[PDB]
Amino acid sequence: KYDIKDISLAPQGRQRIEWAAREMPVLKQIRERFAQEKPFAGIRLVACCHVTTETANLAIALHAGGADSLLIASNPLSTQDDVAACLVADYGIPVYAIKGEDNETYHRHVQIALDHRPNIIIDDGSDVVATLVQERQHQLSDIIGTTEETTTGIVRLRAMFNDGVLTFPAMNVNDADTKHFYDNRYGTGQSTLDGIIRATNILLAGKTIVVAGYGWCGKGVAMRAKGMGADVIVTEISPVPAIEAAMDGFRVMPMAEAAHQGDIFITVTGNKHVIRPEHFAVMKDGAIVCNSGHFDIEIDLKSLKEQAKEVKEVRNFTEQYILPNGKSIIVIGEGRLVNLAAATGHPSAVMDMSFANQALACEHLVKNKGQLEPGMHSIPVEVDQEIARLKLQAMGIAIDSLTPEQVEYINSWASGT
Amino acid sequence: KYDIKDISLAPQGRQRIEWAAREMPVLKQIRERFAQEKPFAGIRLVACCHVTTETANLAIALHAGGADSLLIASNPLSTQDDVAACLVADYGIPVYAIKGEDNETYHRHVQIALDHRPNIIIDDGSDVVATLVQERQHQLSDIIGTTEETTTGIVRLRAMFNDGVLTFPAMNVNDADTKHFYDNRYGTGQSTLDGIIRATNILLAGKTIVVAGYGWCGKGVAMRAKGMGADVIVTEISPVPAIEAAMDGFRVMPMAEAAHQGDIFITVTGNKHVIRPEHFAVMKDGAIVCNSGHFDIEIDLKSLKEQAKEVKEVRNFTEQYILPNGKSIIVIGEGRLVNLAAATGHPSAVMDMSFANQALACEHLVKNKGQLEPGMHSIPVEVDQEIARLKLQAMGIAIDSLTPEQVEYINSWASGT
Amino acid sequence: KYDIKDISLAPQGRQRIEWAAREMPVLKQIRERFAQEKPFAGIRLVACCHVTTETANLAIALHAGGADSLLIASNPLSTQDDVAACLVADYGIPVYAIKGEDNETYHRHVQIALDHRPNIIIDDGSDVVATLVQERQHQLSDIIGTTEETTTGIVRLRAMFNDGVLTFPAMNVNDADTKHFYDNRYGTGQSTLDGIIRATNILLAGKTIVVAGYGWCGKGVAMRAKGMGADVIVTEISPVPAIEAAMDGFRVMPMAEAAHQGDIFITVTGNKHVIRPEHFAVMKDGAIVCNSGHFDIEIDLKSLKEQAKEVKEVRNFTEQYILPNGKSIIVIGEGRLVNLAAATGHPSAVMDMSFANQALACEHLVKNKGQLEPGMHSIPVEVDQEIARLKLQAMGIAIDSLTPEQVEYINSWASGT
Amino acid sequence: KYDIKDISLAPQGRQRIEWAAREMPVLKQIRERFAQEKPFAGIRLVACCHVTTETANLAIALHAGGADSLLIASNPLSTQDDVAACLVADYGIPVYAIKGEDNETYHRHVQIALDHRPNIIIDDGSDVVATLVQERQHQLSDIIGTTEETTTGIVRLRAMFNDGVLTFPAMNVNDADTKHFYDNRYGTGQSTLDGIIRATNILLAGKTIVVAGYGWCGKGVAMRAKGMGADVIVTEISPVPAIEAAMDGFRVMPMAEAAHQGDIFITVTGNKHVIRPEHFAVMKDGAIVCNSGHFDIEIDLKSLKEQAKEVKEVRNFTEQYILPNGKSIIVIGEGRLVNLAAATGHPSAVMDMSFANQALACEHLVKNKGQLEPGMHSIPVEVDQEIARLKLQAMGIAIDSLTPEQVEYINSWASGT
Ligand SMILES: NC(=O)c1ccc[n+]([C@@H]2O[C@H](COP(=O)([O-])OP(=O)(O)OC[C@H]3O[C@@H](n4cnc5c(N)ncnc54)[C@H](O)[C@@H]3O)[C@@H](O)[C@H]2O)c1
Ligand SMILES: NC(=O)c1ccc[n+]([C@@H]2O[C@H](COP(=O)([O-])OP(=O)(O)OC[C@H]3O[C@@H](n4cnc5c(N)ncnc54)[C@H](O)[C@@H]3O)[C@@H](O)[C@H]2O)c1
Ligand SMILES: NC(=O)c1ccc[n+]([C@@H]2O[C@H](COP(=O)([O-])OP(=O)(O)OC[C@H]3O[C@@H](n4cnc5c(N)ncnc54)[C@H](O)[C@@H]3O)[C@@H](O)[C@H]2O)c1
Ligand SMILES: NC(=O)c1ccc[n+]([C@@H]2O[C@H](COP(=O)([O-])OP(=O)(O)OC[C@H]3O[C@@H](n4cnc5c(N)ncnc54)[C@H](O)[C@@H]3O)[C@@H](O)[C@H]2O)c1
Ligand SMILES: Nc1ncnc2c1ncn2[C@@H]1O[C@H](CO)[C@@H](O)[C@H]1O
Ligand SMILES: Nc1ncnc2c1ncn2[C@@H]1O[C@H](CO)[C@@H](O)[C@H]1O
Ligand SMILES: Nc1ncnc2c1ncn2[C@@H]1O[C@H](CO)[C@@H](O)[C@H]1O
Ligand SMILES: Nc1ncnc2c1ncn2[C@@H]1O[C@H](CO)[C@@H](O)[C@H]1O
Ligand SMILES: [Cl-]
Ligand SMILES: [Cl-]
Ligand SMILES: [Cl-]
Ligand SMILES: [Cl-]
Ligand SMILES: [Rb+]
Ligand SMILES: [Rb+]
Ligand SMILES: [Rb+]
Ligand SMILES: [Rb+]
Ligand SMILES: [Rb+]
Ligand SMILES: [Rb+]
Repeated sequence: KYDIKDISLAPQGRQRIEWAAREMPVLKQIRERFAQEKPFAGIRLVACCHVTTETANLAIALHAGGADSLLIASNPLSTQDDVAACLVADYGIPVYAIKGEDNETYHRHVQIALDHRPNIIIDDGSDVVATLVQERQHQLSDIIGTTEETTTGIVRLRAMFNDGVLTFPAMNVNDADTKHFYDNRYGTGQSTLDGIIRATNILLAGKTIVVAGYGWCGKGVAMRAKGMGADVIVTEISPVPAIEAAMDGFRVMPMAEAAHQGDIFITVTGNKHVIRPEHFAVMKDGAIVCNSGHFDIEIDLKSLKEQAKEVKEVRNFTEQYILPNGKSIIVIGEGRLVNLAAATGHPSAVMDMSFANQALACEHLVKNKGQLEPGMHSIPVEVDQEIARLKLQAMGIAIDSLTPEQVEYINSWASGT
Repeated sequence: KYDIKDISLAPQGRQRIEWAAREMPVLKQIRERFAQEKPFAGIRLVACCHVTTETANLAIALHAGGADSLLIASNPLSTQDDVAACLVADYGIPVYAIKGEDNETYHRHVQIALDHRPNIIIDDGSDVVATLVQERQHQLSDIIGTTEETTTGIVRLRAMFNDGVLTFPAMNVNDADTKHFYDNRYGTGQSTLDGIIRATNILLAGKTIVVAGYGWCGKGVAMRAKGMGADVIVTEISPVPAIEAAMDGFRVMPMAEAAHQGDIFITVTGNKHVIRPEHFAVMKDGAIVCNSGHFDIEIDLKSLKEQAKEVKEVRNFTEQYILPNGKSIIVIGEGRLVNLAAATGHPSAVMDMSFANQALACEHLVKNKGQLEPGMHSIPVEVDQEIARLKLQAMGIAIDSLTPEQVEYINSWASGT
Repeated sequence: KYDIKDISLAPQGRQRIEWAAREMPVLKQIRERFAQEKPFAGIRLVACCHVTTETANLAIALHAGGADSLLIASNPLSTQDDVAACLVADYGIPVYAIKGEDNETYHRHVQIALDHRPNIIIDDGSDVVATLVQERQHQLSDIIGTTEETTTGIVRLRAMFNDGVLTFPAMNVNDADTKHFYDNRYGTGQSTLDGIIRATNILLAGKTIVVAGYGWCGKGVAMRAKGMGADVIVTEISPVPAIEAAMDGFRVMPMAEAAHQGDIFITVTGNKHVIRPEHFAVMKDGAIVCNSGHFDIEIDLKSLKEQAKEVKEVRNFTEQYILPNGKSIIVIGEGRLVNLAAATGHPSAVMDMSFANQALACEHLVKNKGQLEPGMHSIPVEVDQEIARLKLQAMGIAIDSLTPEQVEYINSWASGT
Repeated sequence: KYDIKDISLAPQGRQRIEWAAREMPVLKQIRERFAQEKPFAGIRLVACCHVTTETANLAIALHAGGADSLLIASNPLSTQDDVAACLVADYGIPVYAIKGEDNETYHRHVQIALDHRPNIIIDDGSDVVATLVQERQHQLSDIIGTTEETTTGIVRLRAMFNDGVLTFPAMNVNDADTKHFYDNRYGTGQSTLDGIIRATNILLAGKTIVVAGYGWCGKGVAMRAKGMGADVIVTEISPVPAIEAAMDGFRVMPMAEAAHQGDIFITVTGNKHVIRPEHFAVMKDGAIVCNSGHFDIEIDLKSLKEQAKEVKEVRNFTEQYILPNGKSIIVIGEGRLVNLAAATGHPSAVMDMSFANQALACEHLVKNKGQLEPGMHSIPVEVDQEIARLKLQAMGIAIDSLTPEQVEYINSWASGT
């Protein structure tokens, strides 16, 4: 069966899935090869992803490859109910995902997914893989391998490995070049600001925007905030990215110093409680806080709730916390991934590459069944490079190639002066 | 002895060396530790570097550490004669380097350097190390290790390794994070445009500027060309950087298509004959070509000379090649590293980090004498990270550090939802 | 009476009106004074504006001042039905505005508005003023004066004046410094991209975006498109803005050349048939065209409809036209101003200044009745400057002030050598 | 006679003058017409300009037109001695200009220039016109008219007019669209940074740069500082440019707040004592201060000299002031316009338009002698626009032209619904 909001939304989901496919040409080619080669024939698969038009196109590709797939939501607020309905009604793919579902429903959906007895698990944040290892030790004989879509998930997998419980292959999709160089940076840079603006309609120009973290996501958010006319502050914990942010023209300072100055705060660290009650207490009246890291725990909303004398919903996706002194803190999307909670996530152009990696990583797991060491594996270089070749070609961009003499010069070392 | 232009220039060199030191605080701390610990006592050292105020401060640091050093020019056009004179007259460091010296003088200087019988060779482009391996097999028992400053040199060292002749440790200074993330990118981005403008006084705004290569240097040049108002075209041979350039807002195309459009061409590829006679023949009348890769071979100037009916020097560092149809091609700095030939190279702020790596790499070689495998070694992570910590501190920038609970969250994998 | 979609939407409208007011502090101050001084007591007023949360705050300020106002939509597609419901239900202000109303309904609303016998007309695009002068010459004795919000309307007023029929005072709100320096530039720059992204979810980075016109709006749209990673082409008819665009780093060319290259076309010229059938014929398959000028006539959609062999809606606000050769053209918002048709228009921060100018322009007409010549009048400098001073204060920015010594220097001509 | 440093520099001057002419095609066209029509036959002319390769091309165009010209320096530090030598030796044009001349020599040169009894005075900063009106009332019958190149001079002319002593026509060259939209913005933006970098070699990326003034010059300097990776602070006295700076992404604050934060200070206000002792007192150790306004009086250097306990030159164009508390302030170019004092001023591409305006303004004064009122006159629109059309053509850029149908639409007011 399935567990969705409204199956009558399927026609609208189909229209939007097909619209998104227009900028997923790499995944389309993979789908067309999968439909002939059937790499997943006889394989059961669980996907824990954001239920978007882009994930739909991925599920359609795995289905064309023969996968017996079950899809559940990676986050209660990111689900697109029309997409869920189209996958069920048009493709017969079980989806357990309702926008705005409560925590008990999420956890029940994880339990249903694990009862599918998957041979492959595609995860986004590593919730299902962690539950599998914790609660389903008897099922590990089913697992051919897993994949992980996002940075937070890769961190949890390293913790599982160092703890000694990562006893199967896990594909590091997030760290492929054609994943986090584009998705994490250019995707999050546009879609994060998109979610902020759809929720608040705020003018970004002239605002001070504090970006916590200057990794791939932070670089993208800061770059686009700057492009929209914001004054950008960056916080960090490591010196190499801090120097980069300064040489990119941004102010770098500790969060305790930024807290007095920011009009908008955006967390993209992967870590817990980056924005804290001692920061809330000194923020400007009306400061906006939101999160684009995988988990809402980057903002200590539990503490905010007890500092505040009152909380009100003042717009879709927008809560106003009023403190005893009468100042307000605005929270978007209850601290959930603001690009997916208040908008539609990354454009399909970058998910084409992220989800091409997902599809080919699953294929890599199956074709190497019984042959991979336990632990984390990076995406093979030749796969990563081929995705980039196909994407560049699909964008209509042509580049150069070395001549035979240029190749010879590379291998000569006596040639200098 | 020494071989320099004019030792009466020493006072001016000293003034300029001390000016440059103001933004080399990391190297100063290393120098002050070196002067007490004397890591290089009894060690002979050859440096093949650009003879600039920044290299001078490096040589002063090695001298304080006890090194018996001899300095020669990495390039005939990059030498600063006042610096050469100050090093000889004020520090007693033999310098063999005359701005504008001919090719025979360069090669004689290399021979003199190798007769110093160095135990350590600091190289920039790998000319001296290649000559050592080619011509001085009997001297290899002297070598404790070598270092290489630039990307072109790292490529030659890989070729030496694959050929089986890299029989000693070579430190990869260029690829340290605190080297090519800053020097290669932000340094070249500013200093390349600096050299173009000092040579030509051209307005960059409104010009089409073709950047060949989108590695660390190409990213920097394109970013600053854009910042100065230029329309930027990027050429490449690999899809991952080509997609980056497009998502950074630049036009990507093959050089044969760019050749018709560019007002200024800048090569930063590391490869041979990237700009070719078939490109010259279709360039706009008055197009400017220059090179910021280590070797002038990136532009096929030999072919340009035979296509042209006439060449004239029309300004300092500036040659006009007139073709039979009357169109002109402008070449800056005879195709040598335009930032160092027509200006003063990178700012000392980034060379602080590059040359801190050089100093600590030499120390690493000495303290591990007889203990390192032959071949290339990367800069130890703890060294690289400490340089970044000290530089950030010296720039007056403070950042955050994780709390104990944040560290615990990193190592928990069961914590999701 | 009134003519709206659904009065039950009033609670949501009220909430959204209050949210927008958070960044309209200058208009709030004006409303509070109007509440005390009642400058519009006994005055009947018609407003033809986009029926948005920002217009609602203006209407509430006019209401506080005693104006007997009637509001109609400036564009069938920009109306926010929840705003219309709140103005009727909560303030008792007659609104004639239904999102998506047909042309006959819009025209009927204009007739009903003129039947209100306004003393003041606030117009956005000059439709109501033109209908008054063409059809209601017998009502001109009612008119104290009118105001005009946008550049297209000013051009119409100019033609009326040159035609001898602008026989009453008309305030040029659009050309106030605190209107078109911010609204037209920074507001359109952000909200045009907002509309495009809400409609299509497209990644802007790496796309070629053609901006027709490099006036206040074109400068903002090109600036923000570039900030979002686009490759930007600008078209023009006048050399001064064309040179500016080039020195701002954009590619300038005739539309016939741009037509082959653009992925997205945005018209902001104020002129008719800037994109024509001969341009559609050479566009890439799937090129997107939209308009941010006041009237959709900037794109020759009538010819596109005749050219095309079929048209279908492929997403909300998004139509696909298929040409007889099978290539497709995507049109957003039926060519109506894409920021208001597919999103929510400008942020309230800039509309604060635009509509402060509207409020004080209406006050100016009433306070100076019988002392203003017929024809166009600019916003008094003292008013324009006070709006800027108050907005800068409300943004929390402090600046310097001239000293007596500096004033003396300005008035001194003999000094300086 | 003449008064120059060294006539033997003429060959180098000639070469550099010819090089600069490559991007002065509009002035070349004007010179060629002047050579034919001789508009200045019998006219005596004085030019007080920066003695640069660009001014030389203007002087050559006036010479071609028959003008009996005499040229003196506009600033003791901007003079290019090789240019002065070429104008004397090759063209026989009297030049009174020595780079680094003292104040008494500058004043003597102004007296010699007025002794030429000019009919036309071209001024840059209005010193010669002010000296004429103060000291040479008996010569006013000589004057056909004057021109003024820069914003400071316009302000002086305004004060003269308000004082009743501007009794002849004076052409406002600075405020022509093709002058201050490009020269003041794009030229100053690039050449100010050029001067700073030539003097100091400092890395701009990661520095905090304070720009005083957000007019045409301030907009350009802030834009290019940001493009080079700086963190940019803007100071102002008027709210309209202050809001613009904020929405352009810069931090706006009073100079007293900026004084603690800046690494580099750049004054472009046109006003006196913008940086004062109370600012020097709180600057970072080693802060750099420079001026790109016409007169050095924007920085209170006289007070700094009194405050300081010592001063020394630490590099070409670079002085270190040491305060009694041991902190140091670095001054570039003795506070004289840093683009011309430490580099070569604007690129010839923008001076092409500025000096085309100068040439045609002088022609306008002669052709309209006896028909111009005393007081200031703007450049005729037709002249301003033709300069733009010719420059855009010479840049190789093509744009569109209105059709008959579009013209009809502009003049139609009844249409649009
Ligand atoms: N919302 C989206 O669509 C989306 C897309 C990709 C990734 N993500 C998430 O975004 C987060 C960041 O991912 P990434 O790829 O940028 O990771 P990354 O590893 O490249 O960068 C994270 C950066 O944050 C810094 N940081 C860590 N703790 C910090 C703290 N307390 N304060 C300040 N800086 C701190 C780190 O030093 C590092 O530079 C992850 O949770 C990832 O799963 C979200
Ligand atoms: N002048 C300076 O001060 C300075 C500073 C640092 C490095 N360098 C030199 O600059 C060069 C580039 O170094 P880097 O660190 O950027 O290297 P890199 O390895 O990071 O990047 C080089 C890039 O050029 C591309 N490329 C190679 N051949 C090409 C071709 N024929 N056409 C187009 N693109 C091509 C490669 O794909 C790669 O992306 C080297 O020669 C290096 O030694 C100079
Ligand atoms: N959607 C919005 O919210 C919004 C906001 C403000 C203004 N507007 C509208 O935007 C339009 C432009 O306003 P503006 O203030 O930028 O006007 P403007 O007068 O400042 O600029 C218009 C520019 O377009 C150029 N142009 C004219 N015809 C052209 C053509 N055929 N091709 C190319 N360039 C051409 C002109 O040379 C000029 O530079 C008007 O219709 C105005 O009412 C819309
Ligand atoms: N060096 C060059 O090559 C060059 C080129 C053009 C102009 N200039 C000079 O630059 C100066 C500025 O010219 P412009 O065209 O930009 O003038 P402008 O009138 O366009 O702008 C001056 C700006 O400075 C602001 N301002 C005035 N006093 C101030 C103060 N005390 N603090 C902060 N801001 C203040 C004004 O509000 C205004 O916005 C003039 O002296 C002009 O002659 C120099
Ligand atoms: N449109 C989208 N559809 C599906 N997943 C998305 C979308 N946007 C972002 N994501 C993914 O969500 C992850 C964060 O949980 C990111 O790693 C990213 O790949
Ligand atoms: N100012 C400078 N002094 C010394 N070396 C430099 C300077 N600028 C650039 N370089 C170095 O020259 C190398 C290229 O040969 C680069 O790797 C870079 O580190
Ligand atoms: N949010 C908005 N509310 C009302 N009017 C708007 C809004 N956004 C843009 N406009 C106005 O619409 C006009 C174009 O019809 C512009 O002049 C602008 O002032
Ligand atoms: N290269 C140059 N040659 C001559 N005048 C210049 C140059 N650069 C700037 N100026 C002028 O100097 C004036 C300031 O004194 C500016 O108005 C500008 O037009
Ligand atoms: Cl494939
Ligand atoms: Cl150390
Ligand atoms: Cl008021
Ligand atoms: Cl002419
Ligand atoms: Rb080689
Ligand atoms: Rb965790
Ligand atoms: Rb049709
Ligand atoms: Rb003065
Ligand atoms: Rb003193
Ligand atoms: Rb019209």
